[PDB]
Amino acid sequence: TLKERCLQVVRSLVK
Amino acid sequence: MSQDFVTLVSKDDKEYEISRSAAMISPTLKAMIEGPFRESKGRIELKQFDSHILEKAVEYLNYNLKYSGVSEDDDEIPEFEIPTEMSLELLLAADYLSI
Repeated sequence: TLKERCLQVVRSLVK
Repeated sequence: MSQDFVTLVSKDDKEYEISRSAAMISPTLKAMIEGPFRESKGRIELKQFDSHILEKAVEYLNYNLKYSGVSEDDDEIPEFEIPTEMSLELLLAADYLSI
């Protein structure tokens, strides 16, 4: 959950 | 009466006190209190991760408790925003927390 949110944010930032 | 609270601690001993009820959502807390119990007796000193980060990481656990108590998904449960700045370190805190 928290990991998924964090990962999504990181992915969005990198993208 | 197993404490009723565990202590997730940030940087220079900035102690966030997390209710047992939330604590148990982390199997990692549940393990730590039982394994190296001479040491991690409801204490997790991430004495390097910053309070504002740790705050969000533990707030997720509280949020999870609230969500669970709610049961029916959402009864004024807000969007769990995570600013980019947080994510960087919050990743590690979240990993240590390991729901």
